[PDB]
Amino acid sequence: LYFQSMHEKVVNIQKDPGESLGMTVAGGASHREWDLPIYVISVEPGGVISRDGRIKTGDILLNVDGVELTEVSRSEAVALLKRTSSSIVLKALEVKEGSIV
Amino acid sequence: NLYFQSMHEKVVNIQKDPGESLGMTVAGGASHREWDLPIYVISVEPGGVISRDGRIKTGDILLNVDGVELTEVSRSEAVALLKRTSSSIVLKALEVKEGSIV
Ligand code: NA
Repeated sequence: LYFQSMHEKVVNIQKDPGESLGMTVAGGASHREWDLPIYVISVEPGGVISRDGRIKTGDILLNVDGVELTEVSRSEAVALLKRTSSSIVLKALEVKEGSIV
Repeated sequence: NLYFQSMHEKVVNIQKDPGESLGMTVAGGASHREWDLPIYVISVEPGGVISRDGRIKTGDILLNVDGVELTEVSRSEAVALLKRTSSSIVLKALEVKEGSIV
């Protein structure tokens, strides 16, 4: 039996403008062999993302402020995440379960 | 000021008992909307084969098992390759070493 469970979240975060999100992201479509997701690879303890609690290391970022991240470059995705703003809407994916091997 | 990232491949030859599992859990190998999730390591069982070996980590994307490129086979075939009864398994994985802080 193959199990897998997905939870796609809409995460509304209010912050100070010029406050960073406090997470580290990697992935995207920059390289020849891959169109990878944008992964959250670290979260800074006590930062915006950390205090919010909904997005954690291992989650995938799907959409930032209405823009689906498949439609823009990794550079542009980072640009969207870095936009000066006091609120940001992120859609993220949390994957659970899997096949034990 | 810099928003650099880096990812690196690694080849891991593991010797094990034919009766023992790898001691990890894999997910992905399926699409979500317009996203194709690669097969990756979602969990590692403390003290199992993969844990004791120490080279493959949670989050590693699995590229190739025993010569078979996983993008070229079904998800279930990927899982079957990993579960093969054998005393040695060769894995090629892709690890994100560095990302962009936002
Ligand atoms: Na690409």
